[PDB]
Amino acid sequence: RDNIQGITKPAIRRLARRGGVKRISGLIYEETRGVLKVFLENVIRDAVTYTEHAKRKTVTAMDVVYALKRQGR
Amino acid sequence: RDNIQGITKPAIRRLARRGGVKRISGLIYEETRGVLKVFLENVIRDAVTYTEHAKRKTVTAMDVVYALKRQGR
Amino acid sequence: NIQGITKPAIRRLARRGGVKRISGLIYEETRGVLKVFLENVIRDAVTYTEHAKRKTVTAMDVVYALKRQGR
Amino acid sequence: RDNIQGITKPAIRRLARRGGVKRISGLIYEETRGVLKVFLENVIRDAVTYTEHAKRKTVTAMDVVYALKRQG
Amino acid sequence: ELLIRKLPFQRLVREIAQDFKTDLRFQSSAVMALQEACEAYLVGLFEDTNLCAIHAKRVTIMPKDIQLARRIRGER
Amino acid sequence: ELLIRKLPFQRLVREIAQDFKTDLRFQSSAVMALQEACEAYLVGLFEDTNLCAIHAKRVTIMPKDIQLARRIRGERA
Amino acid sequence: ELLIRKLPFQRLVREIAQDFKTDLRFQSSAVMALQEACEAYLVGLFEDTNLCAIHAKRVTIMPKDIQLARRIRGERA
Amino acid sequence: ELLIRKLPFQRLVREIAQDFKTDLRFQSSAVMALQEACEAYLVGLFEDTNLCAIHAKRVTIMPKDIQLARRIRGER
DNA sequence: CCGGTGCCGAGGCCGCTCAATTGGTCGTAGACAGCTCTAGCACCGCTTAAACGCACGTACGCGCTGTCCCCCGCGTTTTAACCGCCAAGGGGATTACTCCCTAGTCTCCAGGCACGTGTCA
DNA sequence: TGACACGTGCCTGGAGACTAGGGAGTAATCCCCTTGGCGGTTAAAACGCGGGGGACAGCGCGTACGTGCGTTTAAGCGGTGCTAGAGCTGTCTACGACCAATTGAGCGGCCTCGGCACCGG
Repeated sequence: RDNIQGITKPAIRRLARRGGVKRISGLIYEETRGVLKVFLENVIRDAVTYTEHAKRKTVTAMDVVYALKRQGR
Repeated sequence: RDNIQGITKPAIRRLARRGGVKRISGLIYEETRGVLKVFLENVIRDAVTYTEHAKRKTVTAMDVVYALKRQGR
Repeated sequence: NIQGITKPAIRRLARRGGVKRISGLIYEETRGVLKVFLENVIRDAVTYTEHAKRKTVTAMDVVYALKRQGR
Repeated sequence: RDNIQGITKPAIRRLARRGGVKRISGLIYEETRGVLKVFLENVIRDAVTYTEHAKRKTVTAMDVVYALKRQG
Repeated sequence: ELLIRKLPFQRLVREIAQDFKTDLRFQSSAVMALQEACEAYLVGLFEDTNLCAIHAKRVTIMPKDIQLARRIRGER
Repeated sequence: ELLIRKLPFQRLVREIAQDFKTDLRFQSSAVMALQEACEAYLVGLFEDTNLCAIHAKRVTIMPKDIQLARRIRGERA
Repeated sequence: ELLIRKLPFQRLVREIAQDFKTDLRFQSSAVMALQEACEAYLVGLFEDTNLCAIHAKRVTIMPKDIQLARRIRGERA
Repeated sequence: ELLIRKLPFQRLVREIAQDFKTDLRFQSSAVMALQEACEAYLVGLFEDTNLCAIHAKRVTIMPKDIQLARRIRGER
């Protein structure tokens, strides 16, 4: 399967449970996957920029922290 | 005066001439100054972020180039 | 072809865009603009299809083409 | 001496019209006033904080702009 | 333009400022900027509560709609 | 909804595709996504050209308004 | 702990990065931070969309609820 | 070819950077790149607002033309 | 080494909105003038680009070390996908209702201004 | 010491509140079919030991490399007073170019079937 499918239905269900959601429409899972992909893309795009600025080939935790800070997170 | 006034009226006029503008309303200059501040702020915000990521105290040209690229210019 | 995007459809698109009054010549002009847009996106889309050696344009190919034509 | 009541019902209606609202419940206006007061307090609080840091006795436009930035 | 009357806003901001510090005057330009800012904030919040009302199978905005909009935005 | 009719847009897309490459078929979902994207682009361009027309003290948008909107946006115009 | 499984999210992040820069290699701490942040963001989004669902007197959340929550919170929707 | 004066723009950059992080020192090349890019961006914005002014059968650019050019380009 | 999914083309129906032609009208480009504002000439200040020393914070490159990323096996492992039954509810329709939209009138006031007065770096 | 903000007074149109009218969007309910939630199951991807390999992050240090400063000056550049003219803007006009509406109908969309293209378990 495509890697977006690795965010499984029960994982999205668990996330919704933590968010206080009691009942979940079947279309939620696909919608959530799309939203998640967009979020991830944005964060990682910034993260990789930070990685490139340091002339490193390994994305570090600090790259991620700066990406998250500079986004609404 | 405040530093925003250092982008003088003849400087803004010269920029407009280079931009092909033949006649300029008197209210343009203050408006242009406001616009510049927003642009600069955004770029500088990213620039300073880059500076902080490198654990440096000197903003480098590279910080600015990355900030400018990621702000679309 | 390009004439299948009819005048009332273009009018509806303009209404959705908040346009209250529409010149008669816009429609022909808009059609030209539309064709250019489509060509560009499809060109990229086809490039992705050909580059991946799949020969089948996928939904993801189109999404990537659109992104790279709006980034 | 409530000054919040000077923001009259037709003014709030006009604000809602500009916001694209077609129909407005009667209790919104009182609710809106409360909301407005909170916003103002917060902004003014920051503005005054900046003013106090600058030790000035006249709140300037820049003080307000900085307050708004640090609030929005 | 501005949709809120200027003098009631002056008296309101004066009463609000009276609480924190006494008689720290405002330039008229600062008052105008603050009024424009409150105008923008109120029109944005009313747009958001209109979106809420359109989402709740309604056309009339209600206090619960604006409360939900403020809670979703993160204000309170 | 989709304001552009499905079958004429399908025909036009297949025409331009056959211009680019032959025997390169499209899925229904891919065509639907492309049509949604093109409709969004058209309504955005019409919003921009309506802004252009309003700026020119007018209420009726014209082809030159779309030309100006596309020149300012950055497209090949 | 982390609700999302570790390896699927790791593979997804590696795929997105191989799209962006291809040669990139992730630290374990970076992937864990990405996962924690994405989980917190999704939990907040689901809480806000649950508020939107209860607003319409529906216990079930809907994709329109998520669209509204993203439109109000400032994200592109 | 830098139309903006170097020292006033440097002072402005330093002031704007004081807010983000205090006691930050700029390289000369960094300030040169900032100035070049800001001048190019202002030149592009002025080209667009001149196009807007010509659109309205005028030759004098006005702030409304600048707001229109910024709104069309996606900045407002 | 053949197979299920999907695309293309065709027969054929309803169906519904597409083009044209008419009428109505309107609103916009051209002409015209009052106004205003501004590009430029000319003076006098000013403050900035560069050049000396001059000291100096530190950016960067190079090297060393560890150190955790990638690799696979791999055993267990446990829970995801799928299927089927149970039942909670989304919502479309229905009926009541009540309170918010116009709006003319009586009444309060925004500010324009005109003036006098106090205030602060 | 000189420019900016605060308290009084009139008044006139400009706007705010009241109640008369009402009706239409909003509130409570029912059930029909939909569609999530949950019980069983098994295996297929998850997830930690464990050898193991090492590309590369992190840190330490030298060095010169570029920042900031004291001081000048001068001279190109900026703030400004005044002017002649060129365009902004408000206005009249008229007529080509816009919007609505109905009518034959021509293509969309659903319904269904024959035909193969094709990467794949």
